Amino acid sequence: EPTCNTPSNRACWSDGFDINTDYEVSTPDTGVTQSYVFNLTEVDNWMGPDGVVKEKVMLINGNIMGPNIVANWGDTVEVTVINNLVTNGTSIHWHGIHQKDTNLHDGANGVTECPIPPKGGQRTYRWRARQYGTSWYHSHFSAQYGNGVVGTIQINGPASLPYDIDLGVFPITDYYYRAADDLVHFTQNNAPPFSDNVLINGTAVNPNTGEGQYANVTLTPGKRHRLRILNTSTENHFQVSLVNHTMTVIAADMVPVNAMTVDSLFLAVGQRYDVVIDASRAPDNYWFNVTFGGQAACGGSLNPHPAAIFHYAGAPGGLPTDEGTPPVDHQCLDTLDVRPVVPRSVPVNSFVKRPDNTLPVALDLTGTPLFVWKVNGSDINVDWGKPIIDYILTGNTSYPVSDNIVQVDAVDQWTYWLIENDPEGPFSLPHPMHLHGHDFLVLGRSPDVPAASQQRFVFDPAVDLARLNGDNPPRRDTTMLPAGGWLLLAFRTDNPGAWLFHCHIAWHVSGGLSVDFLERPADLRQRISQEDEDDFNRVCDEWRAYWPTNPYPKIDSGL
Amino acid sequence: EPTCNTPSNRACWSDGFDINTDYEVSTPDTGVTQSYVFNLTEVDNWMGPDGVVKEKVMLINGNIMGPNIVANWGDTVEVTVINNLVTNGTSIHWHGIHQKDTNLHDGANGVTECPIPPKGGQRTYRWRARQYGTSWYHSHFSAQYGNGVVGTIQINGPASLPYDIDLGVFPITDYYYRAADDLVHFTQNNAPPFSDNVLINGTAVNPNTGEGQYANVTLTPGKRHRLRILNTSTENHFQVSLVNHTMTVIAADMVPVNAMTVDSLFLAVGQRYDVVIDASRAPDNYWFNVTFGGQAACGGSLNPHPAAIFHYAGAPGGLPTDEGTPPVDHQCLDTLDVRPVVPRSVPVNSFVKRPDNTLPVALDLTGTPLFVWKVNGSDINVDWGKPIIDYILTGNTSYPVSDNIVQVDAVDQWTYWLIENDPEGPFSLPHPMHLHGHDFLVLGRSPDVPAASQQRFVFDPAVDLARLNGDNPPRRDTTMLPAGGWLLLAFRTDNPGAWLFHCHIAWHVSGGLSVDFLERPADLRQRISQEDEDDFNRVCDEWRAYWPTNPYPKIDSGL
Ligand SMILES: *[C@@H]1O[C@H](CO)[C@@H](O[C@@H]2O[C@H](CO)[C@@H](O[C@@H]3O[C@H](CO[C@H]4O[C@H](CO)[C@@H](O)[C@H](O)[C@@H]4O)[C@@H](O)[C@H](O)[C@@H]3O)[C@H](O)[C@H]2NC(C)=O)[C@H](O)[C@H]1NC(C)=O
Ligand SMILES: *[C@@H]1O[C@H](CO)[C@@H](O[C@@H]2O[C@H](CO)[C@@H](O[C@@H]3O[C@H](CO[C@H]4O[C@H](CO)[C@@H](O)[C@H](O)[C@@H]4O)[C@@H](O)[C@H](O)[C@@H]3O)[C@H](O)[C@H]2NC(C)=O)[C@H](O)[C@H]1NC(C)=O
Ligand SMILES: *[C@@H]1O[C@H](CO)[C@@H](O[C@@H]2O[C@H](CO)[C@@H](O[C@@H]3O[C@H](CO)[C@@H](O)[C@H](O)[C@@H]3O)[C@H](O)[C@H]2NC(C)=O)[C@H](O)[C@H]1NC(C)=O
Ligand SMILES: *[C@@H]1O[C@H](CO)[C@@H](O[C@@H]2O[C@H](CO)[C@@H](O[C@@H]3O[C@H](CO)[C@@H](O)[C@H](O)[C@@H]3O)[C@H](O)[C@H]2NC(C)=O)[C@H](O)[C@H]1NC(C)=O
Ligand SMILES: *[C@@H]1O[C@H](CO)[C@@H](O[C@@H]2O[C@H](CO)[C@@H](O)[C@H](O)[C@H]2NC(C)=O)[C@H](O)[C@H]1NC(C)=O
Ligand SMILES: *[C@@H]1O[C@H](CO)[C@@H](O[C@@H]2O[C@H](CO)[C@@H](O)[C@H](O)[C@H]2NC(C)=O)[C@H](O)[C@H]1NC(C)=O
Ligand SMILES: *[C@@H]1O[C@H](CO)[C@@H](O[C@@H]2O[C@H](CO)[C@@H](O)[C@H](O)[C@H]2NC(C)=O)[C@H](O)[C@H]1NC(C)=O
Ligand SMILES: *[C@@H]1O[C@H](CO)[C@@H](O[C@@H]2O[C@H](CO)[C@@H](O)[C@H](O)[C@H]2NC(C)=O)[C@H](O)[C@H]1NC(C)=O
Ligand SMILES: *[C@@H]1O[C@H](CO)[C@@H](O[C@@H]2O[C@H](CO)[C@@H](O)[C@H](O)[C@H]2NC(C)=O)[C@H](O)[C@H]1NC(C)=O
Ligand SMILES: COc1cc(Oc2c(OC)cccc2OC)cc(OC)c1O
Ligand SMILES: *[C@@H]1O[C@H](CO)[C@@H](O)[C@H](O)[C@H]1NC(C)=O
Ligand SMILES: *[C@@H]1O[C@H](CO)[C@@H](O)[C@H](O)[C@H]1NC(C)=O
Ligand SMILES: *[C@@H]1O[C@H](CO)[C@@H](O)[C@H](O)[C@H]1NC(C)=O
Ligand SMILES: *[C@@H]1O[C@H](CO)[C@@H](O)[C@H](O)[C@H]1NC(C)=O
Ligand SMILES: *[C@@H]1O[C@H](CO)[C@@H](O)[C@H](O)[C@H]1NC(C)=O
Ligand SMILES: [Cl-]
Ligand SMILES: [Cl-]
Ligand SMILES: [Cu+2]
Ligand SMILES: [Cu+2]
Ligand SMILES: [Cu+2]
Ligand SMILES: [Cu+2]
Ligand SMILES: [Cu+2]
Ligand SMILES: [Cu+2]
Ligand SMILES: [Cu+2]
Ligand SMILES: [Cu+2]
Repeated sequence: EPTCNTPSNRACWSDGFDINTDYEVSTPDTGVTQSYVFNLTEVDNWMGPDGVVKEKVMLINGNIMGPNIVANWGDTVEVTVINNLVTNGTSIHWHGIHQKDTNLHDGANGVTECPIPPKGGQRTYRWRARQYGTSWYHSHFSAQYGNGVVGTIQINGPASLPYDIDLGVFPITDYYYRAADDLVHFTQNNAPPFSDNVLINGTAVNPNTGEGQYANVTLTPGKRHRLRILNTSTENHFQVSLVNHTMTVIAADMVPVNAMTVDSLFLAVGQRYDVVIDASRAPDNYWFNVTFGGQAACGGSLNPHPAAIFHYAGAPGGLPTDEGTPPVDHQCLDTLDVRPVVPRSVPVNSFVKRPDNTLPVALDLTGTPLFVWKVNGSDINVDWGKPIIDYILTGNTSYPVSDNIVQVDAVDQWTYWLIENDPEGPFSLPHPMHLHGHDFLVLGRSPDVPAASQQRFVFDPAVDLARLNGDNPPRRDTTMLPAGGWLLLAFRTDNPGAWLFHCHIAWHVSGGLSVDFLERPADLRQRISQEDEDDFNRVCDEWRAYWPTNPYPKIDSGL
Repeated sequence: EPTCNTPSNRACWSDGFDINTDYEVSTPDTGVTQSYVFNLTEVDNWMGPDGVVKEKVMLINGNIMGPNIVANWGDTVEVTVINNLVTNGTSIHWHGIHQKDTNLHDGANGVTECPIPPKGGQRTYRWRARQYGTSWYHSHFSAQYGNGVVGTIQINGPASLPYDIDLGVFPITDYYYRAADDLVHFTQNNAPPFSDNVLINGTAVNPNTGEGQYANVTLTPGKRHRLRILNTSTENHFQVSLVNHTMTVIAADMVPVNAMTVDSLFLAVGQRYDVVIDASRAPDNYWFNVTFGGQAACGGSLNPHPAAIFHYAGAPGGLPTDEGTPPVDHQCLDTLDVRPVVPRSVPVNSFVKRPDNTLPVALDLTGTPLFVWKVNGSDINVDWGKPIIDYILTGNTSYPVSDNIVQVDAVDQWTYWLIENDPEGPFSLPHPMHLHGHDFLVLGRSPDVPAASQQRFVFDPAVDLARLNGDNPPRRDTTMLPAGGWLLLAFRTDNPGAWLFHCHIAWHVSGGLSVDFLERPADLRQRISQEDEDDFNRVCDEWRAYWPTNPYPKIDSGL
């Protein structure tokens, strides 16, 4: 609970807690639990928000998105998930929530848990809100979240700028009429489709029929509004802009940053930005536009102009009349100009590329199916019925090759990872890389070039060491791996657990694009509570009893 | 020679010859020959127009482009080509010149001739200018034209609008620092690169160093100017526009059309447009912008804003100050709104899709090299030392499978061709299809959609017959096959000969994307003069003697 967070002083929170507190090591002790129940159901012939009926969706509590989780910094969040799907298992991952010493609540099926079985299986997740800001949750059972198993998280806390009104969450997502499993199958042998539409806060107009509605955000004239923008897509990467208005970024993913004013923002799959918008213009209706850059390298939609309306209270109704100017093309790249409020510094002039710190991403066309993604020579394929944690609990170190284990034994040390984007392959695509259990530092990437140009870069220390930044670089949970290039990341090994690190494009992680960082496995075993172990075993027993009865095969990585 | 062609009456030409004359069957007898000599040399470490030195170019008469060929309607054009290259053969194709009953002058090596050998080989081409308008010529010896063996053709004649000043030719081309053979090799196993620059009428500024010059066109205030725009690229497809001005199309390729005013034009590789521009704006300097659409599906450049300067005579010098607005995205499609002055009419209701009128294009990834393009199951591969004409002249009908012969015996009849763009492949690209020996009618294509959307269409008579147009449809020599879709063309068998029909993206035809229409072969043999036969055999004898001594292999289709 806050005691001194006001519109003119958003920096403050409570005694000993403010915007400069190192939230990674210090958390308010509130004693409060916010609980939720997620009832997952399978709905056929569901009428979506743009008027088109979908074959099948999988919904939490009967809505397009699950409950908007809301709590205060230091609260505990507890969610009982009840799987009433017909065939699919499920596992809810809390994206952006680092699960400090709570790895078994990460929701990574095949890694930290077996899936919750259908026809009534249940599991209760319980995690501490040790970071404030805007995050989201979604199923990690193959590409199930593309069917509807997705929602938002708002953990309240201090901010790096004053503002008057918190508009709350604003999820933006691609929308397909085909079901997720259909699309996984299709993308195994075909380039992925454009989205049929892009929903903004749950709604959109159909570009063909005009059915549906624009999201409509009412701004209070003269007021400063915090808007929490998310990209909850399966594939599309968005540029966003508001006609005649700037946006001032105050957080990236769940990391507060120094205020940064911009005309447009790029959001990768899984990324979030908290912005402050001043309703300082003439009262009127203004378009909030979703647009695509990078010449389709990171998505497109069959709706040519997905948009929301921002309406000044007391202005006339109807639609905006100013179409605006197109934003700069972001070329499928997130900005590296954001600077966290609470700083980190690491050396970069000692980095040496080696097999054991390099992660070569490659598209392998030689097998079946056609599109298989490999990291360091292997496409990930996890065992839903024998998760990595089962090996840990049984003291078995014979991890299958397909689990793509990268064991990291270093204790609370900075570790450096060079990710290489198929620089020798026939073609390369941008990939939104996402790390569980940690924020990483973005130390640098290959030079910014047009995303579709097929220019390639291999890390060359004689030119590239000088291009790295270890002095409070961007810190977050998702960032772009440039088409044909490389990305250098660091994270500190402060959190024993098995942590996925994967491209967040659904089709690609389905197709194998992940590794699993096994961080300090010796320490992990000691820190698993009897309750967590017992419940892990309970759910695994039920899943293993269920699986033989499933009418459908597993067709992908499981992730 | 014209006798009544004036600025106020461009429709007139001479007695019995005007804009309405069927130029496909009636030609002025002028008795004039315009002759040229093309001396091809190989130049290492050549300074190009943007300040960058290229490893190797292949030039006609020591210049970036060969002679502008200029003649009148009904003149004869004669060109002696002398091949002073070190290793390569050569063969000059006159793109847009239909070569009516002069098939052996078409310059298609492996089809209508053997290549002219290096170290001083020579051959004289002679053709009747039976069409007026703007065309171009280029080597057809693999992708050699990408090294510099390229130039323009202007055959004067009447026009569909009055105008004051003929500004002449304005070729626009992609420009690569890498030589053509290196790019063929690269594109056999890799997606093609963006161009390093785009030259406009021979020049460009370097996007990195600022070296070079903008093309500078001086407009006479209040005057109507004809500008002859061409795309002489190896791969890039261009959108063009002039800030604050419209352009009125008066011809498409070599076909005069009813005046059509537009804000921007899409030019496929090998396409031409004659436009009339009125200098009716405020006297100033205006940008002529080259832009890319279709989400990089039909090319891009590492120069983000290639442009030329249009200067009003009497205005200040220096650079334009208005950046203007981006044109409509043409989505890699030429317009089907053009309507030829001299009409043609064919039935479309009666078309039935059959194997013998369908040309399925496919990318085959299963062989060596990776990218091989096949039409109706076969990647074309010509024999430079045994051209199709050699088979004709020796009465040999055992054409190799790889010559992709489509024999068309119909005498002077309309023939209908459905080209299908790999609708069941994993990934499809737009292709600029070009026919030798004829203009074709563009009867229809699959629905216009975003080029990178990967939406696929298979011809369906129940919906598509109604979407065809046989009432004076666009008529020209090059048009776009839509990504993932289909294109229906028609041509009349009025010209016996062996005629290539191929994608004009150099990398694609090199990789096999062509067929060879063998039109009325019996009539063809009857029509070959003893002079044409003796000279064909002469060059073949020389080429065949040369080839065993060549130090390099043939690594592609030969075309
Ligand atoms: C999780 O639950 C999902 C929802 O029930 C399961 O997805 C189903 O999985 C099966 C088996 O993989 C699919 O069946 C195959 O579908 C293809 C394509 O059929 C569809 O599309 C074509 C072409 O447009 C159309 O003609 C059909 O009407 C379908 O709409 C067929 O060709 C195959 O023969 C086969 O039937 C289902 O399509 C798929 N359903 C959906 C809605 O995604 C999934 O398997 C479950 N996962 C697990 C691990 O239990
Ligand atoms: C027509 O004349 C052309 C001009 O001489 C001939 O083109 C040459 O063809 C040869 C044989 O294929 C090429 O040699 C190959 O080059 C590749 C790639 O080398 C590249 O990379 C190195 C550095 O890594 C660089 O030094 C080069 O410049 C290239 O960029 C090699 O991997 C092969 O082993 C082989 O050497 C020539 O590169 C190519 N030259 C040019 C300028 O294009 C062509 O073969 C002639 N055609 C015929 C049929 O006679
Ligand atoms: C922001 O989003 C808005 C709303 O989607 C966009 O407005 C739309 O702009 C397009 C393109 O200019 C308009 O379509 C055009 O309609 C006219 C008919 O008047 C027609 O000439 C064209 O063929 C074209 O289809 C569309 O009317 C308009 N939508 C609405 C509801 O006003 C706007 O372009 C977006 N701005 C940016 C910078 O992305
Ligand atoms: C038509 O072609 C011209 C000439 O290439 C284009 O003008 C160029 O426009 C770009 C984009 O606005 C300018 O680049 C920008 O410059 C500013 C200021 O230096 C810089 O802050 C940006 O980072 C960016 O580099 C460029 O100055 C300008 N070129 C010149 C010589 O004036 C124009 O955009 C084209 N128009 C269309 C519709 O394509
Ligand atoms: C996003 O859409 C939701 C719809 O759920 C909006 O939340 C509703 O807002 C209206 C008006 O303020 C209230 O009557 C409802 O009680 C709200 N519903 C819920 C479930 O919270 C929300 O305002 C939208 N966000 C923005 C920024 O416009
Ligand atoms: C967006 O929402 C607002 C409600 O906040 C609507 O604004 C009202 O519009 C009506 C007329 O349409 C006016 O009578 C009211 O006075 C407006 N209220 C406020 C608070 O300003 C607006 O119409 C909505 N826009 C759309 C497209 O539905
Ligand atoms: C990627 O795979 C290679 C194997 O090809 C790994 O390289 C080995 O790493 C181990 C452990 O550090 C060393 O003991 C060996 O010397 C390496 N073998 C070779 C052939 O170099 C590499 O560690 C893997 N990288 C990651 C990050 O997982
Ligand atoms: C484009 O060409 C025109 C015509 O040569 C140049 O126009 C001259 O500009 C100078 C000033 O630089 C004047 O003194 C002349 O009187 C102009 N001539 C005419 C006929 O208008 C122009 O400078 C060139 N532009 C560029 C960018 O070099
Ligand atoms: C494409 O290839 C197919 C297969 O070789 C050709 O189809 C044959 O055409 C002949 C002549 O009409 C028929 O007698 C055969 O029945 C066809 N065979 C099959 C398997 O259908 C077809 O003609 C080729 N098309 C073109 C345009 O060259
Ligand atoms: C791996 O699957 C894909 C294939 C694509 O198609 C190709 C392409 O198009 C951009 C260019 C070159 C090769 C491609 O693969 C067949 C494009 C994709 O991007 C959305 C893509 O994800
Ligand atoms: C889940 O929701 C369905 C549909 O509303 C309902 O019938 C069922 O009882 C719910 N089950 C649980 C455990 O909440
Ligand atoms: C250890 O795990 C491997 C791989 O799953 C398995 O085959 C083996 O039997 C396990 N051993 C024990 C003792 O559990
Ligand atoms: C061709 O040009 C070269 C270089 O200019 C010259 O030396 C040579 O003599 C010319 N050959 C002929 C036959 O024109
Ligand atoms: C093109 O360049 C040529 C030669 O450099 C020049 O004579 C001609 O005027 C230019 N054409 C135009 C339209 O500017
Ligand atoms: C046709 O040409 C091939 C290749 O040169 C030859 O082997 C064959 O004998 C020729 N047949 C006839 C009928 O001349
Ligand atoms: Cl996470
Ligand atoms: Cl031609
Ligand atoms: Cu996620
Ligand atoms: Cu996550
Ligand atoms: Cu990816
Ligand atoms: Cu994940
Ligand atoms: Cu050509
Ligand atoms: Cu041609
Ligand atoms: Cu092509
Ligand atoms: Cu050709």
